[PDB]
This record gives sequence, structure tokens and C-alpha cells, in this order.
Amino acid sequence: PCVFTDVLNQSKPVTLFLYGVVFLFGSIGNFLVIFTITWRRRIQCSGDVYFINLAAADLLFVCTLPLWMQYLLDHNSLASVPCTLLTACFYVAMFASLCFITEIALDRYYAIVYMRYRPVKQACLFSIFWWIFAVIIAIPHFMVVTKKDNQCMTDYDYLEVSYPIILNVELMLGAFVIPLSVISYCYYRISRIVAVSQSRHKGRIVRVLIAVVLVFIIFWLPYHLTLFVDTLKLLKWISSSCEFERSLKRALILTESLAFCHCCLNPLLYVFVGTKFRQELHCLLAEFRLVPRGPRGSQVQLVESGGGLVRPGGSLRLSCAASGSIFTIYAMGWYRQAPGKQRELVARITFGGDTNYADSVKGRFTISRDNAKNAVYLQMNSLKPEDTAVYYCNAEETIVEEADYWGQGTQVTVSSRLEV
Repeated sequence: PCVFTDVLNQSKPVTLFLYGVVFLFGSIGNFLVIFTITWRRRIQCSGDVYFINLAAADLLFVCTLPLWMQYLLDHNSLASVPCTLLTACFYVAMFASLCFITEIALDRYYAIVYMRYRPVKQACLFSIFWWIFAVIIAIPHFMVVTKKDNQCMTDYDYLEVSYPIILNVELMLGAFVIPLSVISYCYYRISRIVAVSQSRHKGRIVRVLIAVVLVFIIFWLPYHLTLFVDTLKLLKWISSSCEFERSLKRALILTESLAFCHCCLNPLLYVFVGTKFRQELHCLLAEFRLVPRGPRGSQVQLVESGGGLVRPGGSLRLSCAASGSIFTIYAMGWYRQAPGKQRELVARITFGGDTNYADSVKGRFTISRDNAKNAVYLQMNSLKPEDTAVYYCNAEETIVEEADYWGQGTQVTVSSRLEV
């Protein structure tokens, strides 16, 4: 035999604290993500869909931590039926978190390098598929863990000794090798394009994508590197004393809790690294528990054209395009400002196709796009004298989520002096 009674009892108090830490910040940060994109605003692009789904996978994960904490406090208190069920939510939430993390890069891969964009309706459908794929891939990971023994876990007293090895290989490549290979290749292809583009945020874009990979490695690699030498023990390629298995168990415990911190960093790696999500969160925090908050060129410029004077009921076509080579723009829109009034949105269209019009112009104006040329046109039929304002063109950028691309502004006058 080989006893492990003292190693688990000495690591338990350290593990219980970090669990509470991961449960505290992970539940707050991942609730704010969902709350920011759905409160007093709606879903805009295909990234928000995957962001919510990633936050949903993290919430389901973090909600198991208080149950895991009650398990260490009293080992017996967890029965069979809850342990298999609690373990089911653990792996399903883990694989879906990894599935959607990979989908972040791919959707931004096809959008940046290949200029193919997915609308929200398609992104929701794929999200359903990813949850299904995460469940079917988690079946062999909890069906063996349904042991209400002294310690709930694999407990491979039965099954062949190669069964944990196949499960580790499937776990090592499915949860680390394949995800890290895709997001490294995707963000490398993207970074080498942005660094040469004319984007005014090209510096921070690459630094954002680099942070995603580093945090993913320094938090997941220690756990899979420890599973690698554990699989080496099962393969009988290396020797293992009783003490060696105890050192390997303690290394498994600490590095596994390290991987649990990754679900607390996902809000800081995708969502709240963007200025638009920071400003949107700052307004939500402002109504309740925060204070209301109260280059410029020589790069990419928005060429505007189509303004002029026209009688009431006439027609105009506004045109806007990017004067540089930028590949990180995912949406553009039109804004106007009447004398003595504030700047208001009139028509916004994303490169996925989802359009959004203002109340006063809906049914009269029609906004259209061109992805390959980064151009957006606004057909203004049945013009009214109330539409007399200075129309500005705006462009939005991906990853960093900035909308500081503005045009010079074109004039649209309807109510003027006309003779018989």
C-alpha cells in the first residue's frame, strides 16, 4: 500500500482559501460580463455571443466551488448522486469554456484574415452546437467518477489501467494541445497583419492577443505537464516510489487549483480589456455604486460624401470609406448633430449584416455595407426638415473595441428657401 493521509490534510487549508478567492472574483467578474452585454443594451456582434457563452461556462464552473468547499470540510457529506452530478457540471463547464475560447479566435480569425463575418443569428446557432460538443466529449470524464467512496474521484479499482491513460491522452490533447495550437496560430496570423495595418490601435491589439496566450500557458501548462509525468508512471516508463506518488499528488493539487484561476481571468482577457466594455460597465456601475464620469489623425481617415441641399421628400445617398489599409474594423455607422441638439445615432450596420436604425428614421433610411472596401452607405429616402443636421461617419474596431474613427462630417439641409 501507500498512505496519503497527511498530504491531503496539509494542502486542504491552502486549497480552501484559493477556492474562496476563485469563487469570489470569478463569480463577480463573470456576472458583470453577462450583465454588461444584456442590461440597457443588446447583443451587437458575433463576439458578444461567444463572450456571454464563455462567461456562462465560467459561472457554471464557479458555482461548483462552494460545493467543492463543503466537500473538503466534510468528506462524507457528498453522496454518490450529487458527486457524479457535480462532476458533470465541472467537465461540461470546463470543455465549453475551452470550446468557446477556441471559437473566439476562429470567429476573429475568419473575420480578420479572410474577411468573412458571422451574424448574431448564426453565432447563436454555433454556440448551441459547441455546448452539445462539450457534453458529448465530457461523458467519459464523469461516468467513471461516480464513486461515493471515501474519496469521490476516478477510483480505477475496476476498468483496465490503460483506461485512465486514454482518458488523459484525450484530456491532454483535447483540453490543452488542440486549444493552445489553434489560438496561437490564429492570433499569430492576426497579429502579423495588424502590426502592419494602418490601425491606430495596432500596438495594443497585439499586446492583448499576446496576453491571452501567456495567461493560457502559465495557468494550464503546469497542470498538463504534471498529468504528463503521471501518465508516464502509468506507462511504467519511469519508476515511482510511495513518496514519489505523494509528491505527485501534492503537485497535482496545487497546479490544479492554479488552473481554476483561469476562469477568473477570462473577463480580463476578452471583455473588460476593451474600452467600449469599460465605458459600458462604468455607466452601469454609475447608476448604482460609482461616480458618473464627466493620435487624432495621420492614419486611417473616413472619407464622407453625399451631402447637400434637397427639398422635403427628396433623396440622398451618403458614402463613407476608410482611407487606409485596416483589417480590424467590424462595424460602421452614421451619427448626426442638429444645431442646439446632441449627437445621436441614426443607422449602424455590422459586417455580419445585423442592422440597427433609430426610431425617427426607421422605415425611411436604409444602411448598407461593403466589407472588402470597409465602406458603408446610407440611403435617405423621403427626407424631412427635421433631418437637417451634420451627419458624421463612425467606424468600430474589433478586439480592442474602440470607436474613435470619425469623419469630417457632411451637411444635410432640407428646410430651406424655395420659390414656386
